[PDB]
Amino acid sequence: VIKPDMKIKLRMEGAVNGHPFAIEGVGLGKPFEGKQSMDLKVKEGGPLPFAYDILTTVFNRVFAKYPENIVDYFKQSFPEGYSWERSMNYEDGGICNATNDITLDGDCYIYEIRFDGVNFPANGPVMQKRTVKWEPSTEKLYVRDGVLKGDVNTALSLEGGGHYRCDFKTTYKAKKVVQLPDYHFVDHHIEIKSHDKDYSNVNLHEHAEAHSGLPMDELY
Amino acid sequence: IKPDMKIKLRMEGAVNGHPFAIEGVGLGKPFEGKQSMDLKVKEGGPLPFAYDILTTVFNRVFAKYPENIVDYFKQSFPEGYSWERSMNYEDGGICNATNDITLDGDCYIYEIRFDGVNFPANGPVMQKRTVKWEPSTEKLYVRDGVLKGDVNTALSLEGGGHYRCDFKTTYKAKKVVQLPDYHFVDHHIEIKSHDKDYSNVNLHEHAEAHSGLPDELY
Amino acid sequence: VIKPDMKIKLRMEGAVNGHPFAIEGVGLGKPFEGKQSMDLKVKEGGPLPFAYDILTTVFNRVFAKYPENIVDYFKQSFPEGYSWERSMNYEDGGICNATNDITLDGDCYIYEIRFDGVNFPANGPVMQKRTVKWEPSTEKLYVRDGVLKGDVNTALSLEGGGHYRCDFKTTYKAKKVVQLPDYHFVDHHIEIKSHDKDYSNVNLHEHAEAHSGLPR
Amino acid sequence: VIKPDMKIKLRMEGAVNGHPFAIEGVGLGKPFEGKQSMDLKVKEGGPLPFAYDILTTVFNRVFAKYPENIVDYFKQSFPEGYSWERSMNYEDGGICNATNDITLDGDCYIYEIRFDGVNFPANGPVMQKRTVKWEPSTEKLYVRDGVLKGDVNTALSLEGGGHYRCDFKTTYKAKKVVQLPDYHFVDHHIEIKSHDKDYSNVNLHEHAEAHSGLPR
Repeated sequence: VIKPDMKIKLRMEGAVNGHPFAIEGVGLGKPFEGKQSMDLKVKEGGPLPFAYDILTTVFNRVFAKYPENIVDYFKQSFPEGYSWERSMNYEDGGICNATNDITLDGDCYIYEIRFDGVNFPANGPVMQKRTVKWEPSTEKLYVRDGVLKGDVNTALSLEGGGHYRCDFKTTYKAKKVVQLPDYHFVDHHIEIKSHDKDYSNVNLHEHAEAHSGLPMDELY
Repeated sequence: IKPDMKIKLRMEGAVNGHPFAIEGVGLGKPFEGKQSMDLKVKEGGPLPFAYDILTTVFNRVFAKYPENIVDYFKQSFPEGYSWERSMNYEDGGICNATNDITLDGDCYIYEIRFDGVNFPANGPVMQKRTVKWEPSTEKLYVRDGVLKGDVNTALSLEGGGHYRCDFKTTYKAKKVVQLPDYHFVDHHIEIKSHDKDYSNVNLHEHAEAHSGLPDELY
Repeated sequence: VIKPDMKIKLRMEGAVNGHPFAIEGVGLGKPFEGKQSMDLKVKEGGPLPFAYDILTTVFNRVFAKYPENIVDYFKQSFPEGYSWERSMNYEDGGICNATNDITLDGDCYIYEIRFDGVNFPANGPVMQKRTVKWEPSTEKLYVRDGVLKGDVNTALSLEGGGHYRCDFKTTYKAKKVVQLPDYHFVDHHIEIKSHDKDYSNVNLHEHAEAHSGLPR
Repeated sequence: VIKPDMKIKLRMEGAVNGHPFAIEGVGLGKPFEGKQSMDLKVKEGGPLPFAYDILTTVFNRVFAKYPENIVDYFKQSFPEGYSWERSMNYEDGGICNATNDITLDGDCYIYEIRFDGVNFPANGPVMQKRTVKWEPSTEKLYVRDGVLKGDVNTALSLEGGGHYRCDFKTTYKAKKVVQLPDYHFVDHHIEIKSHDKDYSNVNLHEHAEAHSGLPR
């Protein structure tokens, strides 16, 4: 069901502060190494008047390196796939709601994404594009009511030095009955590796690895 | 804007990733702060979530403002205004909504988007255990050249008790209008009739602005 | 059990950002009018290095004018009295936890108050003492699990124009079994009407009236 | 200034839902290994009517294994020491505010701790004592306005299976000017390894290591 090399195709439709936009992307990754890359192009609503960073973690936890001792909720869910919903609550009150319906077509994952952010102040780092990148993160994942949740408090680094904080709450919903994991973590590091001046073209990379917290490197 | 105004709207949105669409027509008295409308589900019916989460998204021009409080909303017309809102429920369900309000003759026209996520399957929204919104008192204050609206309100539940929700609204006039001081708007929104699956809903709202704790028999 | 004219007596012990202080107060009020006033004196930790405004709503909903049609949880609770707990979550991350144990001795209410605030940033309006007053407010009150709850997002007005937000969460607990009210509101207006330069002496007033919202 | 083997002595005074208590502890740890253990004794307010787990994070980031490439804010701050403030916001509205004034006397760290929790519902896992342990955690540390912050969203596992989440906001403040670190992480694992029936006596352990997350 999951090959060492998989493809990605996606379409996001959404709006920020009431202004609509759409983005499509194609990409590739290796689910068992927890790495992926994709090229994104803005199809509608460009040039985007907000920080592109708010979108990137919406652009698939199957792309995470899961060790044998931790149950893989995401790799189990295919070929049927899974969906997820998320609220991203920034410290100045800007809040983004996002959904992704992930299906599988051959060796290609297909994402149907919706993205809606509101209440970003005009003078804030998002509407003024003062973000540099997301810091690496450690998400915490746990079962509630038969599905998997993901909470993480992370931050964006800012232009003039400093960090802009954001609280993530994600619900992951397998479409099939799968085995549920215990409490565990996923480290992330997402990076924009190239882009043009107004971000109509973006090359996006992510590396993610699951673990169980403070413990195996016993020199043997 | 006349004593009798019309309302015409369309909402497109999704809840927990499930899309839907609703259209509505209505009428109101902006200076008396009263309005009513008939709503029809066009797509995604029957809705699998509590209809109440939508009602406060379905126009502060319909609020009775005393002369001593600057009316941000009536000033903004004929150009109109837009607003954005997050509604944060106490079990983590969160709904984001926007409304672009324009004016065509005597009819206000709304373009509405609504997106809710993370409503638990066993919660009062997905199980349709809400009864109504309680009356509320919103607080409005200027920030960064625009008007904000905060209110922590609640829905009454079927088996008793209340389900909380924190509202954060930003109101944005499309033209330069005069800015009010800190003030309040009392609300009471009510569904007065509906059919079995809420495909048809008659919705009413009464709203009055005031200045908090200050009729002296004269 | 509650007279038209009652007195107030209190002591607050607490800390803000780890710096301790203590304040005592004496006052008077009219419970059926929803009005009260008191004189507060800093006994320890002066001169206070934080905005005095963060303390004032901590300095008794018995001082609220309740109409006949709304159940009065607080006047019912006496002579045994009641207690309350509260979290005050300001929009920049400063957070104050407070409790009040209210008893009655003759015609005087006695408050035992604890107050603890943390994470107020050095450059914020509280530590820089740039607050003017609390705005008038409308608290929302509702029953949850047999006790009375009070929620309200209110604000402090700032010196150069502007407002500093705060989300209140209060739990009211009668010491005896009393009758529970329906969902209702309490309008507030608290004001510092006089103070000395470093707020070691403060005259504080409050006016409060309960109601049920629109239509009335 | 900082040896491989250090001792701990502390006193916590506090209250939860208005009911006060006091606890003293003595312990030892290895700052460069990020490990510590201590014995805690309830002196006042026992038997504690709330889940002991809510207090364990409050019972010193100097006990964290820092790699050379990450600036160590806490080991730098001594012998003068540092203080911290923290808000712990539980998902059912219970909120605990805590402070620690950490000083050093010879080879012993001395803590002066205050702890105040409010709004824990009567039927919740804290008041009903249905907590098992804190899960392992990863704290995020970053500078803001010249001091060090620590944010982390963790959880307590519950008796019958499940988790009760909590939002952790800490400010770390050195008593002297020390050098500021970049954005980094601290992995934790705190565990109660033994206790008597009503937690009058508690043996508490913590293991902590700093790191920089997944690389670029």
